[PDB]
Amino acid sequence: LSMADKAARIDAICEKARILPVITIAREEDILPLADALAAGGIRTLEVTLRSQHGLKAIQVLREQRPELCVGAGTVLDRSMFAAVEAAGAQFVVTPGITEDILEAGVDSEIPLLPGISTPSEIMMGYALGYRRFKLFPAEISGGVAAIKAFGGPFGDIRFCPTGGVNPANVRNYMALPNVMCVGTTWMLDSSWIKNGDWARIEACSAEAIALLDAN
Amino acid sequence: LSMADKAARIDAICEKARILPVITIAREEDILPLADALAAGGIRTLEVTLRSQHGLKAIQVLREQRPELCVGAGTVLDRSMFAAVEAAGAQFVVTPGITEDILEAGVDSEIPLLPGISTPSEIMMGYALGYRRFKLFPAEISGGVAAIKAFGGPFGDIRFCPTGGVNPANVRNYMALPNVMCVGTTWMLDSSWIKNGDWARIEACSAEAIALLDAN
Amino acid sequence: LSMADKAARIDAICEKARILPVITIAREEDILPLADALAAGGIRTLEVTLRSQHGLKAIQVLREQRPELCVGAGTVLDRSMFAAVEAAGAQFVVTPGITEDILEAGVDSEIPLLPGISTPSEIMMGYALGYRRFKLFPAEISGGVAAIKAFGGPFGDIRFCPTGGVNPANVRNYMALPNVMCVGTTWMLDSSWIKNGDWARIEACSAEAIALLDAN
Repeated sequence: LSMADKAARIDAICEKARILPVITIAREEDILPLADALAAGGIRTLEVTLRSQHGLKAIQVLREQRPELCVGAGTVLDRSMFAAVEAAGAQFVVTPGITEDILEAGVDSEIPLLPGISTPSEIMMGYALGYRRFKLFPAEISGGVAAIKAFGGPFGDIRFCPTGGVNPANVRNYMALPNVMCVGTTWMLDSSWIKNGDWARIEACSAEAIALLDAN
Repeated sequence: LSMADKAARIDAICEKARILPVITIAREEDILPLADALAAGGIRTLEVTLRSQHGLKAIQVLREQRPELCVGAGTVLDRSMFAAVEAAGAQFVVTPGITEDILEAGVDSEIPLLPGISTPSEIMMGYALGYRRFKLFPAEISGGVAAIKAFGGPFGDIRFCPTGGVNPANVRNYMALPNVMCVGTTWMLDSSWIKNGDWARIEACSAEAIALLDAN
Repeated sequence: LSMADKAARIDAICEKARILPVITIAREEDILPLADALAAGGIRTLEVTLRSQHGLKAIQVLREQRPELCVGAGTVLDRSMFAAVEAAGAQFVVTPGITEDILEAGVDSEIPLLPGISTPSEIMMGYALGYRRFKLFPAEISGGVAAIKAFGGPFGDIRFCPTGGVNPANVRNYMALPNVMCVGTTWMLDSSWIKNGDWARIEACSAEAIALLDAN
């Protein structure tokens, strides 16, 4: 309900997740198997994007049949879509960027919103409305680790979730920063793997991603 | 008249153009000769910037004497300038970036507007008002080809026109992407060439730019 | 009072400064000694950030005891903070990014504001309200020298103050550009130096920074 509460809630969700998979469901029959593969590998928090028609149905199925998993919605481009996912049962909302509307929509919503930003001005726009937890997108192109450090100076009280360009080669560098909650990506969700139903490959890849984070 | 119509119109203009030259007229007597040089080289769509006083006069002269060429205006920084170029006869408008005003100005205008963006948040700001065709500026600094690909994920239904840093060495890489309508630049409009009236050099350079695009 | 006046005033302040040190006071007893060290090295214009509690007190002490120095405030994230620093005695205000509020706050304020921007859209947002002097942040990540040159094309009548990534290795490259007023940084304000009170090291470093700018 309170802005400071959503900041804490979204913070709890991201720390327990560690790695936020950006899922795009192309086929209905892929919801559960995909979800079980990730879950077995240690990834219990999912981000289902509205990048496909099956977006909403997926959130619903997962919220009724896999209640143990924490499922959020992504690629919400307007207040209309924001309202939809909220009814579908999403536990949190994620966006690629911000607008005045969306930011106010997250202030009135019951579930927390992790807005996506790229620049200091965009951070301030959400800072003013009480946002303290942001998603950096695209991570690499925006300046990656160097950017996160730069923003830490003027905005020392905000945490980030870099997404876009994050992979096994740079995943620890990001997680090393004290102001990074978790990272997001799709490197364990290879397209070919999903089609051919190679769920053992996905399960193995998720396990590797989680095992990669354990030291600093 | 309709937003979806302008999206299509601006899309038609950019596909037939392939290469959008960003022109800045420093001398009146350069309008036609410059225009004929480009036109002979295969470049029939021009973007006259308001970066100089001769901006408006150029659009007018070209619209009355070279009706066969498709001429648009660029570097429109406010609703006032937007209104001016529209009266001057510009067939479309281009901007380096976006503001709330400008975006609404393009919704009320009769001629289509290709707004310039750099980040996902900026894309969304125009997406909300019905824009589906954007100009990436500055292309190279914003992430070039990698950026275009990144934006394709969340915004898979929008096309781009990269400008800034585009040259013969990277022009095909951009044109290879399915979500790139055309590219813009000034590499065939060398300053020295214009002054000394070396129109043969410009004509040859335009021909080379068009010939460079033919395979993928 | 007039927008065009603040543009000139802020321009005067930045040219006489050459190098704008971004200060963060961690201890009260560091105000004067730090200020005298910089001043002796040739740096008479300071930017005290509100990144710490001692921000406001510092501006006050410096405005009453070191009236010969030109002191401004930084890291002003809202209209509330903007009003505070103005009462504290700041001679100018600086921000890491922009918002609609802040930009209007600088239009009503008596002291000039140097807003921080990263992209063309952000520049336009402030351009519309009459701003012609901007701070590029983060300089390096935003495109550094190449970015400054790119923005010079469409916005040929604005000057910049790059901050973030500026150091002895690239400081002259920036100062060479005709549309750069000055640069900002913290490379002469090493943390360890401040704690251990190594003011001779700071004084020597400031002198070196000023001596580095003399040729182009």
